[PDB]
Amino acid sequence: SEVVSFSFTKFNPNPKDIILQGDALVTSKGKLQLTKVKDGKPVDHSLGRALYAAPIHIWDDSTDRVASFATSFSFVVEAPDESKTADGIAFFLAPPDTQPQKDGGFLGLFNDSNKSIQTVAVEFDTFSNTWDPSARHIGINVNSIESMKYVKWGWENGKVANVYISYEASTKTLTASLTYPSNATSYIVSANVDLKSALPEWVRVGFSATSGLSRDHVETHDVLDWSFTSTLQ
Amino acid sequence: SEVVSFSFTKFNPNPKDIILQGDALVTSKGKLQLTKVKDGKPVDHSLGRALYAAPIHIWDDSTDRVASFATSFSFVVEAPDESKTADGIAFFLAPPDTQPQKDGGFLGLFNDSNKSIQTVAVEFDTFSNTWDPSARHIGINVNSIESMKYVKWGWENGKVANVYISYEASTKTLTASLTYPSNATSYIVSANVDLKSALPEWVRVGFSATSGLSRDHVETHDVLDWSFTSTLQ
Amino acid sequence: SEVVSFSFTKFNPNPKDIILQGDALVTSKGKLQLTKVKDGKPVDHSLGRALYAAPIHIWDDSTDRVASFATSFSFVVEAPDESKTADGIAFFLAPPDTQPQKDGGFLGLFNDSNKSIQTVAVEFDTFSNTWDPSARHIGINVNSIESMKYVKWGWENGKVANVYISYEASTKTLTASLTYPSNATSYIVSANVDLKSALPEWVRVGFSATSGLSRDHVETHDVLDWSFTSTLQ
Amino acid sequence: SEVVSFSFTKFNPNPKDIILQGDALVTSKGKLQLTKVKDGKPVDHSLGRALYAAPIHIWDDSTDRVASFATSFSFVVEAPDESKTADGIAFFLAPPDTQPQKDGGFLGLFNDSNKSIQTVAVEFDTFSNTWDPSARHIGINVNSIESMKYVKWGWENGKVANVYISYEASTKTLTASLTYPSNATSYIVSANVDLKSALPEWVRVGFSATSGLSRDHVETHDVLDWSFTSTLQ
Ligand SMILES: CC(=O)N[C@@H]1[C@@H](O)[C@@H](O)[C@@H](CO)O[C@@H]1O
Ligand SMILES: CC(=O)N[C@@H]1[C@@H](O)[C@@H](O)[C@@H](CO)O[C@@H]1O
Ligand SMILES: CC(=O)N[C@@H]1[C@@H](O)[C@@H](O)[C@@H](CO)O[C@@H]1O
Ligand SMILES: CC(=O)N[C@@H]1[C@@H](O)[C@@H](O)[C@@H](CO)O[C@@H]1O
Ligand SMILES: [Ca+2]
Ligand SMILES: [Ca+2]
Ligand SMILES: [Ca+2]
Ligand SMILES: [Ca+2]
Ligand SMILES: [Mn+2]
Ligand SMILES: [Mn+2]
Ligand SMILES: [Mn+2]
Ligand SMILES: [Mn+2]
Repeated sequence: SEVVSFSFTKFNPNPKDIILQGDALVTSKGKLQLTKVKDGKPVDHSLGRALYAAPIHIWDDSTDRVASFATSFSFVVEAPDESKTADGIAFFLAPPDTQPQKDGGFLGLFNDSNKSIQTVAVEFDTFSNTWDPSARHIGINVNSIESMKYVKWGWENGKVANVYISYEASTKTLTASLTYPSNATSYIVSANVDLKSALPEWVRVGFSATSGLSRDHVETHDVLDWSFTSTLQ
Repeated sequence: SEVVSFSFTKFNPNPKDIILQGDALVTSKGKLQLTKVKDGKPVDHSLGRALYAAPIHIWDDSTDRVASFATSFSFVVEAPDESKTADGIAFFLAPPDTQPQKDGGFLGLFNDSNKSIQTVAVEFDTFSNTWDPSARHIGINVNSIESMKYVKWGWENGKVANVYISYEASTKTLTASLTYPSNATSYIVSANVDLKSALPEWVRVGFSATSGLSRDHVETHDVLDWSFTSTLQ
Repeated sequence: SEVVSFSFTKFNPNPKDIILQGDALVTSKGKLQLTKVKDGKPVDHSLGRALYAAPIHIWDDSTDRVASFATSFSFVVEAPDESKTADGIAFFLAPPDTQPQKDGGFLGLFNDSNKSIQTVAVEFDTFSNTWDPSARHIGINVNSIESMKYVKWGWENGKVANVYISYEASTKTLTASLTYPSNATSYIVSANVDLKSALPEWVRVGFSATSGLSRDHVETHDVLDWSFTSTLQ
Repeated sequence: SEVVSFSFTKFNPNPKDIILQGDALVTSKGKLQLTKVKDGKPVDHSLGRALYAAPIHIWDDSTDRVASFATSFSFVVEAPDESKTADGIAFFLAPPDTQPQKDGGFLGLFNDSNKSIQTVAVEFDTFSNTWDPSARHIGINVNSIESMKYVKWGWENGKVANVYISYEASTKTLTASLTYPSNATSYIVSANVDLKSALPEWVRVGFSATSGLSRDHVETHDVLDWSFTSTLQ
């Protein structure tokens, strides 16, 4: 068997075991700032991703086994105007050499063309695109910006959101939950996801986020902490 | 600091680090059978509880600190008739010397009289009593059979339910979630619970369950696995 | 499988998941004081033991498997006079209902009569009895006060000793090591121990210590911290 | 704080979270073969290293803190002739971009010139060079092929050696132990090592090994398993 685990109470300003992509950076105070902020205000047309350094062995073709994993992180999405927000933040798995994809509604995870890339993600969508449901939502996405399953999400502006995500290999069940401690409000969505068929044997895990493509659709996407463990046997 | 953790993939037929109360027993196959089964059929007027041997330090008066904990267990509730079920199963914390309370709708956790006992529990209620909401539910209960918060629960007869419960001391947030891998269906409920004011410094953690008080309101309450960790600092 | 683990950075003055036996108590500062101290000076004819509350499943007759475990603790032995010391302190496993045995050189673990009790222990002996080697030693003991294997031990008066003990089930190897960080000095002893044949399926783990039987052979036996994990599969 | 941990019961033939350097490879059976083997026989002039993918934060200049870590691995060194062996294998820490250094007696870790590189290592030396003690030894090395402290090591040809290494930041104590389960024989060495002064803030951890520079001084250097955890607070 192979177990791999890591836990940050906060992030290090120059983090060597976190690959920073796009505009992602860690603040002096140890927040993982996924999207751009200038003069303490979020900027549009921004995209940032962060991956853990060590690839995670999620399945093995030789032994035909699949990994079960669990991760918990807290994040904040703040927007100067509650009514106009975009685009969102997501936890995702992708091939180790994964690079930022389309910005805006694609969340830096997906793009177009039949050549849709291997990426499984739990997204926290704050903007209803043409492929979305009408209200803000938490979606389970499998190789597409369109969620296979989702649950309506009462986003709370600027409030800390605690997230727990677990994948049970034995039942191919991916579950994702969000709780705002502020008002003890929760949401959850689960889906049957075959990882072997959606992703390669090894993957990198992390976060991706994008601010909106207009000045009036901006917000922050900061990750405050992160714990993650995966076991393959 | 003090960390305490334990993990059973299944239970041992004669388990010395599990205190069995009432009719609770572990089957040869390693299932924690909370309620009575005779000829493979659940019997009425049954009550069983199971606690971990070692008390858990959840708060300390001297250092004024509170513990954060997390537990995951999978359970099955099977009833010969879908329409008539009772009463339920619950994960709970109570003083170390805790003993079974009222049966039936009280879930072996609570009883009557102003002398209501110290017990915090996440309950999986399958019968609507006079103090319940109308439909089956997952409730957060604080020193009362009446839930402070609850979420409607689409109970699936005989199907495995995976549960994750976490308490974040820093925000006094208790969250409880249920997912049926069978059909990737989920439910979640969270509540602000001050543990210091509801329970003593040390507690025992475990499960409690009761079958209905009539022959036509019977079901099983089996726990298949259990992991639990708590840290106090 | 079944995993069980606990970690104290220090002890709680009134510890509910530590069974205190004999004169053992935890000080206000959180030290596990195994032997008696009066006016800050160790007293003779003292014996104290401490066990973790939850029994540990070390082997299972049905599945014919044995547990692998590992524990680390730091301890101090202080004596007003370097030349005259007694008797020692030990980490040990014994049946769950284990009670203090003979004092003095028997370390509160063993006694006489063909009815020698089931107890495996790693002892830190500070007095050469008739059954001991001549110099102070770390011994692996299997159902006898006489060590099966030992290594000469350069005891450092009043200095912190860090101990790591591990049992590898697959090779029936018990290893015990001591390091004084003060002067980076180390000692180690290992032995082939069949746990199934020496102890029952379930056991309690902990510490035992005794001061000498004369006024001029006194010392303290304090445990400062303790971590312990055991897995059975 | 930041915790990082990983555990392999064995290695994966194409391991993406293990950087393989020099001649190092993983066999079909999952052994980490550090040095070359041709027709099942070890070859001379060989050097192989393996590092974990994710850098480890061992100290932080801003917060002036140091990490405590612990690792356990089992390894085998087999030589066709007991009397003539070389050179050895070592666990080591070095800057993340670390590359193989001199072969032979330098163990792929060190080389010459005042420009001696930052590398701390626990070495299992099977050949007495001009800078070594006379007999085979386990050495603690700090930025030099010459060990600061060592203990004579009774190497057992072809037998499994279990190793436990721990660094206690609070006392700057590095301890390294070896036990042969075959005959319950142990060795240990500890040293006061200031990591902040010997290595940069971030490092990569892993193994390095070299076979001798002559045909009659050859042996294997295989790692069978590996667990490692480090916490910085
Ligand atoms: C395709 C795409 O990303 N569309 C974006 C949408 O996601 C949102 O950010 C909007 C804000 O004005 O700008 C565009 O419409
Ligand atoms: C107070 C109480 O437990 N009432 C019980 C209720 O919980 C349910 O089990 C019912 C089934 O016929 O029997 C009684 O009404
Ligand atoms: C049998 C026995 O415990 N003998 C004790 C010995 O252990 C030591 O404590 C000594 C000190 O004067 O007192 C007695 O001889
Ligand atoms: C400097 C150096 O590595 N010297 C090596 C020594 O380590 C050993 O391998 C020997 C075997 O014949 O070959 C050389 O002397
Ligand atoms: Ca969207
Ligand atoms: Ca009810
Ligand atoms: Ca003695
Ligand atoms: Ca050498
Ligand atoms: Mn979406
Ligand atoms: Mn209820
Ligand atoms: Mn002895
Ligand atoms: Mn050397």
